[PDB]
Amino acid sequence: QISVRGLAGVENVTELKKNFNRHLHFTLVKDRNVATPRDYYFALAHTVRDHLVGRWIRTQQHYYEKDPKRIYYLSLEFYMGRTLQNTMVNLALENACDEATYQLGLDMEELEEIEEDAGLGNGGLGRLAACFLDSMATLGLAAYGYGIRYEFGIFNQKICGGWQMEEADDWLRYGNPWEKARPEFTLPVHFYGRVEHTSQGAKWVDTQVVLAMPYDTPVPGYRNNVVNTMRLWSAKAPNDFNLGYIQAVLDRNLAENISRVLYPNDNFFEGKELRLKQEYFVVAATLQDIIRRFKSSTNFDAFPDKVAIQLNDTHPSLAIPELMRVLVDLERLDWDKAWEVTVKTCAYTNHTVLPEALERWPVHLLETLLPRHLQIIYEINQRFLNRVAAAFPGDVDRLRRMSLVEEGAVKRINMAHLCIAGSHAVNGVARIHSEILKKTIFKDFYELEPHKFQNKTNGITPRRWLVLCNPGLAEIIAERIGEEYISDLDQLRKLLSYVDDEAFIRDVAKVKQENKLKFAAYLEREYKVHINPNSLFDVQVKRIHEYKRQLLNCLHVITLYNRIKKEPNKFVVPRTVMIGGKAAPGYHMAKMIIKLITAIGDVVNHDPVVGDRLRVIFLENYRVSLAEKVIPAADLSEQISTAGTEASGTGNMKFMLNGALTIGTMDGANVEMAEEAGEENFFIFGMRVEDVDRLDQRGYNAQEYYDRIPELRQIIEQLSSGFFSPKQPDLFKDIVNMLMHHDRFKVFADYEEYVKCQERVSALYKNPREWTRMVIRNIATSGKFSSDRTIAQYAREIWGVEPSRQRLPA
Ligand SMILES: OC[C@H]1O[C@@H](n2cc(-c3cccc4ccccc34)nn2)[C@H](O)[C@@H](O)[C@@H]1O
Repeated sequence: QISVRGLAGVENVTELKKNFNRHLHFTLVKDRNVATPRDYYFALAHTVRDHLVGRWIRTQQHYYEKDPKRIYYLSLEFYMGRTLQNTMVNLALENACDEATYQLGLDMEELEEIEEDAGLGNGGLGRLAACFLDSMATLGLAAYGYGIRYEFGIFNQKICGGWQMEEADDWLRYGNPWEKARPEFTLPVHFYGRVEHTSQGAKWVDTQVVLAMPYDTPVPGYRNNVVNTMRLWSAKAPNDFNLGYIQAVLDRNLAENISRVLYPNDNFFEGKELRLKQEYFVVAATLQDIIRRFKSSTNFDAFPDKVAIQLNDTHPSLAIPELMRVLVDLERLDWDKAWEVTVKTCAYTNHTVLPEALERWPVHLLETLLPRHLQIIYEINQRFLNRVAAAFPGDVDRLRRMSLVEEGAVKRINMAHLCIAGSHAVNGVARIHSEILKKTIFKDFYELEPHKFQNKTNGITPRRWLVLCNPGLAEIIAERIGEEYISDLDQLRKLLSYVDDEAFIRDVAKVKQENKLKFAAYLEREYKVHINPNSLFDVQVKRIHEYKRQLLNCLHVITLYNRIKKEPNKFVVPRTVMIGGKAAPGYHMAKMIIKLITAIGDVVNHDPVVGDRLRVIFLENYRVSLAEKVIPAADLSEQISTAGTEASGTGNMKFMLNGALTIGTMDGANVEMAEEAGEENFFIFGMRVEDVDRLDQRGYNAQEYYDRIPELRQIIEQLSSGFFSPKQPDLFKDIVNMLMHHDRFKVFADYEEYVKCQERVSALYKNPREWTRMVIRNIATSGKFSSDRTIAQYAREIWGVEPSRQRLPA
């Protein structure tokens, strides 16, 4: 049908049709008479999967023969979403499979909707890992994703009476056709025990053993025949575990609970023992596998020349003392050589400056669970503080600030300090975030070792985030500039010469309208809610957190409603305001914000005076596959975090690529986005980081804003008096109290500029042609934000490897 989706050749369609019928019969044990739509999806999944295997076997064979430097991306989260359409896209099978299934009398899009998201992540940090795997394969790097195969991913979010309810995400219920179990690579992981000192070094004895069984998922590059591996560990009890008899067998679940469920915290460091076990489990199993593969290529001097380990936050930070443990205790290298290998192998990426997010493990926990690693950490710290003392003589406070061991009520290990000390490179995820790291939380470390500190601005994959989710836009772009931009997103600059092109202007606008119509229908068909597709689609989608200021959005929405009620017969640009995201189950305020949003909607959506001029919708169960639907449909992207709090953002980049304009603060990657597009083409408002600092020194007094802004006072009075909760007048007392007395993120301080800037958005929207030309200027300058660029920078400046766009033989 459309060009970017590949050729539908006669030979291919015939072959796909027959393999589909073979799988339906032989693999699913069905015929067309009793086959469910789920069987049809599975037959298609198996057909497409067959096209991966040849390439997967010869990519891994290629890496054995060539022996390149291997990249190991260690993460507790891989937010993958669905695999079927992405596989077709990267293999150029999409039109062919579409045609083949059409001829079989099936609708492929309906079949695609049956696949469960692999929801093995919470939000931005997990999705980054997934975009990274895609870019690494596309750039022909010998890269492996390593994580945990959770039985249950992020919870499915249900909204009942306006409240979030969580339910278990049983994503493996019907089976996962994309994974291949590799039980021949099952590995032992040790916990507890104690340390014995012999004549010949320390020994870790009396341990409990949990087995780690790997499951391999293919990661196909874009049209280059490269298929890399994401290896995920599953916990298994050994067969003599606890071995009355029945209880012993039932108790096996204690060991296997390690890989049962993803921790759903996007907010507040929870020092739970099960989480620590998860962190060590993935680290211990991965390092054994890395070393095994290294040996199967004695000499550990060359180890860093053949191995790079990237740590996705501090979650796999135990890789540092674990590598030391293996090298010193098992391989009998001396400390200094082992440490040199470790530093040169490891690199650390930070994703937040919020103090409550930092991992600070109680010493008594590491004492019990990992006695040897605690000893190694103490030795690391001692030798590190000796270096600090020699560089800054007499600076006793610097020593205690930089210590990996924090003294207090309970002694803690600071895992971020561990990571910096044990890594040859430390990076932030956007230029401003990376500067904030050097100036504030890691200032002392930067002064000691300035060369370790880097920036690597985040990116998103244009395969999933344009071609897959927005074929219409990819096609009109391809019509003018060809197809090469899909793996070379900088080529989108060539679209700047079409900004005054009347045909292109009309096409860009047409595609958006089609996307909005399709999404407006999806809402009714799946959720029975009626929206006006001619309104401006104002969308804020991301995890619910106070720093992200969904509450500032709420205040604007209430302002618009009150202004309508004040002057009913005045014209206003119609808006559909969509807010979506999950709240961490124990985050009370985040759960209150969800309830506020639905409560606002209850009032706004049923006011006869309002009509269809304003709608407030809460997007339930936001996740990767819903993002693929709503993002192409958006006109306005809300990126309104308090300056200095959003490390980068990646949702922002998705919206920019898909033809939405951005309203945002100068925070994270918004700064670089505005810089690329030009500030005239961006809706910037609010305090800069400097302004936040000034307010903090003086003291933030919310009351001042309440007293001086009559429209704000009215909103707070409506919330307090029970205007949005008639049966429970004091329901939102917590929200008001927080806003008035302990708002860390200064919601009121940005309110005036925000509302004013929102008016400028509505003004532009009244002029479709000038709205669309500004959109073109955004899409055209979005090229920097491809994770292909990000990964090439990691590759060259951290890992020491050269990317390749060359095909492997088919
Ligand atoms: O680098 C990729 C993205 O990572 C995001 N992120 C941060 C976190 C995160 C994990 C664990 C605890 C956290 C606590 C507070 C804020 C974020 C947390 N999860 N995702 C960052 O919040 C976002 O700015 C960035 O674009």
